[PDB]
Amino acid sequence: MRLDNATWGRITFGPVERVRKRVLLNPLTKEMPPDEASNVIMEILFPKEAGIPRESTWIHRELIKEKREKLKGTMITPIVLAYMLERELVARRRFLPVAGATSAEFIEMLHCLQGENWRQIYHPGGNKLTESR
Amino acid sequence: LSNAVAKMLSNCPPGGISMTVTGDNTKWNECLNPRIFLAMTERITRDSPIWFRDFCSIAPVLFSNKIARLGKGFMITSKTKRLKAQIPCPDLFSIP
Amino acid sequence: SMDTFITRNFQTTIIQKAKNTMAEFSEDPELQPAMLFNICVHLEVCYVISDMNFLDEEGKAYTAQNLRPQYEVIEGMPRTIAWMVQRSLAQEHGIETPKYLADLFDYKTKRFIEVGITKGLADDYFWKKKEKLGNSMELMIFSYNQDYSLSNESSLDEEGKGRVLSRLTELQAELSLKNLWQVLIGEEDVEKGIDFKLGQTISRLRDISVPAGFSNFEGMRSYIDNIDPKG
Amino acid sequence: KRNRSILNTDQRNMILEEQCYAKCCNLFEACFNSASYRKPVGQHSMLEAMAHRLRMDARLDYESGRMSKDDFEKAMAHLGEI
Amino acid sequence: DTVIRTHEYSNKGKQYISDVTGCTMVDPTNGPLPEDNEPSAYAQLDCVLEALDRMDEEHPGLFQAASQNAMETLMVTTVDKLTQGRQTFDWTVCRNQPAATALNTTITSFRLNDLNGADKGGLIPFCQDIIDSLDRPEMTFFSV
RNA sequence: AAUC
RNA sequence: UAUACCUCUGCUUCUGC
RNA sequence: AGUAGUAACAAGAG
Repeated sequence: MRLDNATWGRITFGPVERVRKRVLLNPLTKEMPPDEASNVIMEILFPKEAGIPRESTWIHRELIKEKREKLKGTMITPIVLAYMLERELVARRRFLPVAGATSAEFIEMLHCLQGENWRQIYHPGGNKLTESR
Repeated sequence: LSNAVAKMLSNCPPGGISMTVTGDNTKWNECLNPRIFLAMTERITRDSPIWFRDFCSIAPVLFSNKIARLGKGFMITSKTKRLKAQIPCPDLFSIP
Repeated sequence: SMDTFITRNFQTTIIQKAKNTMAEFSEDPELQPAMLFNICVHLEVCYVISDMNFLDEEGKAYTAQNLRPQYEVIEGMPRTIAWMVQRSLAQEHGIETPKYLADLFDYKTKRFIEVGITKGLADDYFWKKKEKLGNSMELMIFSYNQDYSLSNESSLDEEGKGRVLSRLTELQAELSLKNLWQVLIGEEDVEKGIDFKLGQTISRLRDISVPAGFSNFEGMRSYIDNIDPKG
Repeated sequence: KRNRSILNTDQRNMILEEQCYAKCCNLFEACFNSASYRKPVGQHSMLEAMAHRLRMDARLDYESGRMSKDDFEKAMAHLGEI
Repeated sequence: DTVIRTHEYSNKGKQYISDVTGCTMVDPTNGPLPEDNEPSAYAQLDCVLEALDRMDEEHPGLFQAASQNAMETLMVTTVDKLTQGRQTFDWTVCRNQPAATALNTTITSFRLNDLNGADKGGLIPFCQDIIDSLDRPEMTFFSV
């Protein structure tokens, strides 16, 4: 969706400083720590074995209700479903060379945005955040 | 490394010389004794409790008294007879 | 000691389940016999309530034949099993799960039950545990001097209420009979350290694994920890 | 496929030893579906956990209406043997 | 060749016989300093301690903090942590087996010699069983 | 106007 | 011995941090 | 033979 709806600009050849900095690789639905996301996942797929509830049980109640209603009719294995949640909840942060764009929806396209001797203008689709602006 | 280079570069005295030794060690594994590694842990755990000091001290104590097994052995042959046979590690000295 | 008293009075079902509960909390049964006794009583109080009560197919309580008790014992079982059962009930019956671990659950009432053991007053212990639970579990407090403070809609019937109070004081009388009541009343708490010490063989390996000019590991430990090498 | 060289060798005995564990672990996962995702915790016995899990699964399914009197009494008879 | 070379760099140190194993042991630490450019294993303890002392001065409060960090990790670390060690040497059968199996063979063999540290779930008791298993006079194990 |  | 012009096998006695 | 190169393969096993 972020590639199809997107639009491209001008290629431009010329030197580019690219700085090495930790960045989010893929944009998440709602960011959480490893335990919090896991506890949320547990509530979505395996409610009986979840164990002791935490505060996080209450905090994301809307997300759990949404995801349990969304992932209701599917026949696909739980272990797969839990993997796909983990991607759209737990954060993938690693070091990359960047210049101009830090946002995850750009970081995923980084390879086509900038090289050591060139620049490419890119406009991703969907919606963009207000704080990011 | 890139940031640590810039600092240790521009730190040098003006009107002086800064030289980079492109370095590498030899026999790295064969020279470092386990008893040094034992003495290292003790000084690192100085403040930590006596059980943990003893816990950390075991792995270097093992490596200090380790025994190395000698692979498969040695295959001996006769080209005239066209025969082969592995002499195993215990039978290394069961033959002239 | 209390160790001998629990062997004679209590069953092996209660002896093991208590010790297993102390193992999960990382506490030693032998170092704290009085602390085991609390859970030994607390677990036996729960069993006495459940042992007689059963439900029939129509959905009404009776006294015992059918393979479905009116109560469900949560205390005694391991944490991960108990919390599975606690959730399994609340999710099926359609109620919000308690934040703390409950002791019993009544199938006809569809409510959790929390049991407490107290030496002094029952009403004092009742309103103390009301602050934690609020109105999550229906409290059933009992004490050794025949003083009890139950919940507003208490499921504990008058027939069992006697049997509960019978064993309570009958135990307390048997404790003071061999001067065992003095140990429970006195203070008992020991600080749980991390258990790791070396054996005979490994120590001897550590003694030979020493630098040149050292008698043993004691000599190496002192050297590193004391002397200054500078220069 | 698995490397079948093990069939000719004396380590055949591990093949059954594996499939014995695999039978237990696959049954454990049928009782506990979160065993695939989450690492299960417990110093208690592996059978004990499975028994208690299946005990409530029966009792609740009867009371809810998912299990009949015919099937519940069969289930309660089996768990008694174990 | 590695065994020869390793002992070639230490042979001028202290040679002794281990009373535990009955093996030939060599010790170069706190030995005579080299008079050549050949690989010296004769590392002097005091110099290593002084090098560490300087590092403790240049990086203060690090040693005890890192010693805490690792200790607090140890408590949380389970027995299963050993399963991710690729091919490991199984002492029962004297073959390099999968770490998951090599562990399971070692846990089951320990149980026969009255060593159930793994059953507690923590690594610390399993490590306590390993140091105690040296003391057991006859170590029983399975063979099919 | 950065953390994790 | 014989079955065996058969049968099984192709990283599964070595491949780590 | 050859492949290879500090030691192997050029089938092994029941």
